[PDB]
Amino acid sequence: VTVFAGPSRYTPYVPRPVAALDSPNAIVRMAKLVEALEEWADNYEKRYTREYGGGTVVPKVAIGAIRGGVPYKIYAFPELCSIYMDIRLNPDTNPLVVQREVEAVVSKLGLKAEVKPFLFRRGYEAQGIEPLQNALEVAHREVVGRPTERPGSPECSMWRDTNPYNELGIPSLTYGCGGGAGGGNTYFLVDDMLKAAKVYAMTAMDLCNRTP
Amino acid sequence: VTVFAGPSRYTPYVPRPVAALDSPNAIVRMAKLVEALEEWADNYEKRYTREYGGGTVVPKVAIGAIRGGVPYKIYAFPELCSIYMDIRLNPDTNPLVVQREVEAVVSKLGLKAEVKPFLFRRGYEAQGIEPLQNALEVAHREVVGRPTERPGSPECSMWRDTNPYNELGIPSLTYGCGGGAGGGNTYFLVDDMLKAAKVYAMTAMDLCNRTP
Amino acid sequence: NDVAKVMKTLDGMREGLIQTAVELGSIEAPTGREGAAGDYVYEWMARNGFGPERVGVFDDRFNVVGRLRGTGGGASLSFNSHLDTIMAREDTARFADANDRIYHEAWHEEGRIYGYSVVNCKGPMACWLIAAKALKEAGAALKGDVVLTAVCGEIDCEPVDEFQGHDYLAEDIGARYAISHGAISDYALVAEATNFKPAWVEAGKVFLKVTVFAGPSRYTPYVPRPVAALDSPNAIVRMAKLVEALEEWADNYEKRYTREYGGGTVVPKVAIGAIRGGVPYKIYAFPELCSIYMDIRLNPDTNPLVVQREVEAVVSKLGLKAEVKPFLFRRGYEAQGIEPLQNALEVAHREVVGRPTERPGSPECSMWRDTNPYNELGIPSLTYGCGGGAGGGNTYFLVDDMLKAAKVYAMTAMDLCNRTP
Ligand SMILES: N[C@@]1(O)CC=C([N+](=O)[O-])C=C1C(=O)O
Ligand SMILES: N[C@@]1(O)CC=C([N+](=O)[O-])C=C1C(=O)O
Ligand SMILES: [Zn+2]
Repeated sequence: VTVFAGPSRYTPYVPRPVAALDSPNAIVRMAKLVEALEEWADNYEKRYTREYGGGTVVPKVAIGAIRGGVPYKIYAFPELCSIYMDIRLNPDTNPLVVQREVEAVVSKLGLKAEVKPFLFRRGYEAQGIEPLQNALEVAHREVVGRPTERPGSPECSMWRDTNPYNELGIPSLTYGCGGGAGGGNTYFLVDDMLKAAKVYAMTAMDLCNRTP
Repeated sequence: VTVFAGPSRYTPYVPRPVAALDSPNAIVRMAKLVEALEEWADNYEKRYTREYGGGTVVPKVAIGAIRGGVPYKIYAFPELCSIYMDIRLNPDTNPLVVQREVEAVVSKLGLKAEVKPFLFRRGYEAQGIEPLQNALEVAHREVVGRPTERPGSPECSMWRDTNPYNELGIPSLTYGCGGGAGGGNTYFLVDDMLKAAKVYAMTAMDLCNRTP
Repeated sequence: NDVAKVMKTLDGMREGLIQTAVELGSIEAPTGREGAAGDYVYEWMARNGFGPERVGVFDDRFNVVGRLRGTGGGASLSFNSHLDTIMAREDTARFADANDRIYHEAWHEEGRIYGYSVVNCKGPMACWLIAAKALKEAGAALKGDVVLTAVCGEIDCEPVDEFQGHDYLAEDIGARYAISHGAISDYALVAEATNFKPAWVEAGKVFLKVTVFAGPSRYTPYVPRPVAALDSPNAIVRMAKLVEALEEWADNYEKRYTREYGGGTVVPKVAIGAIRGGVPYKIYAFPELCSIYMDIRLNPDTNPLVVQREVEAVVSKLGLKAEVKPFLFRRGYEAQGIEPLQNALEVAHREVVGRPTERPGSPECSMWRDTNPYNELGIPSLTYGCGGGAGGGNTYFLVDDMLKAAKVYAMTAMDLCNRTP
């Protein structure tokens, strides 16, 4: 998201006072836009929260980076300033809908900005997961000693390489020991690692002996 | 000026809603600080305006760059964000006074930040300029045909290489034909230029025949 | 109170003081190759948690600036010493006794630390590094910051003629560069070996290249003889007479421009530091020009041009034709508003050393110190430290003196940094 402003001036010529949204300094305008997008992000995850058999997706938003101007030439403020947004998508949301929503936030502030996608990947709920799900559930109940619970929302609201497998028709789920790094956890119990290894081994001995 | 926040989280784990000043995203906090600093900048140029024989200095402030996170890894928001401020000084203001004012702005918002100076140069009013000022004025009155006009504040409130001459005890003033590219001018009348070249030559024919 | 705790801490740091000074002092760091010395100081500041930054024009010749952050609302104080040392292992053009151990090594023996590189200036540097360490580790309460500034290129080397750039630069890339790029504070103490005598005036300088012209050159079998020296077609012979005239001028120059300030008495001196005429590998025809290079100190109130004109008048009186070309000019300053630092220092000193500070001799007020860049930039600055002067020149520090200096530095900071700016 790149906000435009200007014209740039050598600092000794900068016009003041000027209201934030009118500032010739794109950085100053972008500061107000950041606040609007934080508000949009607060509600976005609520609006696109969606329950699936495979987990409950809570798609979140964050502003991951910002840059405007360059630190080794700061005597004239910049006419443009960019932020870079990470917007998670539930599997049923078209990226263009989201782009439009962000463009709408921009126009409501009355700002001129380019809203440009530079990454889009789809999320998937596995189809036909039952044989693996079952092989896993049996091994898990046996090794860990209790039925599985549904995963926390963050853990099925992220990127994992189940997406590429499911995309390519290979039903895939994610499972392992320990809290999520993104959470984030710092260590594994060797005991848990052993359980996981046993669950994996048992799952294979079951599933790999069923007929394709 | 580097604002601290955190802890960083993978986007699917970001806590919301959180009040801007309390956001774990340093970029969001910085957006708030930019507002306050703009307000401070508006008053700073008022409070430190100062009249000198050689011009009236209106020292201005601008935010010339911002950066937080990096564009190519945006999946976890940054725990720090930095802006780079250009703060002009009248010749009689100690940079530490200014640093401490900026630090006060930060503190009043309840924010944790490092305010780090990375450049300091003094400005000067020429001392003992009279012989040059007069030799110039005489040549100018002849060539341009009227008394010199006092210069606009921006032209007295910027950086010029008169500063190092004056610093080193060589009385120095700035003078030439044209509108200030600061500013925003983009052309020179050849006639004006020829007038300037005449003023310069006359200024020298006078001054360089003064005995030291 | 806090003072007593810090004094105790410093008492227990003698071994760190010795080791730091000897390790630093052992690093070859002639002006031009101070990089390794800077690296050591950077890593020392980093280990001790002073958050150092390399602040430099070149990546292998830089200043190191660290910080002990105060709690807020107090005056900040810089401590400063330089990383470069005098003797390059190659300097046999200057000194007959090149590469004697004292010029290139540093070692502890019998409560002494020997080495010219210790006297100038790793010893005083170690003193305030230790002082800063003690302040931090004792948890001394300081409202203001202590700025820790180790600078490259303090020594009076300068580019000239074909000797340009990276290898020959010094003061332009040193202290003034460090301060201009962030190492600012309310006050600054420059740690140099002054035998516990404080100075807050120093000289400026103008370097002149004086080139006498003569000619026409002749192949030796054709040289005209006899000819009066001043009329000699050989510029070297004419220069010989000029050198004597300039020595006479120099003799009186220092008297005429002697000047007593509050911060000390400046006696500005003159020396002829180099000469060259012709080239040694082609001597069959004498040269039509010959150049000397003059070091002329300036009291703070002398314009370089006045001096240039005076030297031009010496030339003219001899009836010679010469070019008198300045290739260096720096101003000297008397500190202004030095009192809070002067007083905190005086109090610390009287306590630690036991008697009032004695007034510095003229030479230590009539040279280049990095107090000039500080004062130039509005940071009132004086010079103070243990040991007989390097230009004296002393060859070792008493470890006891070094410790006193460290204590004086620590107390000075605990006083000044708790005053309101
Ligand atoms: N003093 C400067 O050269 C520096 C910077 C700009 N500028 O922002 O384009 C203009 C100047 C000017 O007035 O010439
Ligand atoms: N999907 C990841 O591997 C990538 C990114 C992070 N992270 O930013 O902490 C966590 C993941 C995880 O633990 O599943
Ligand atoms: Zn020294």
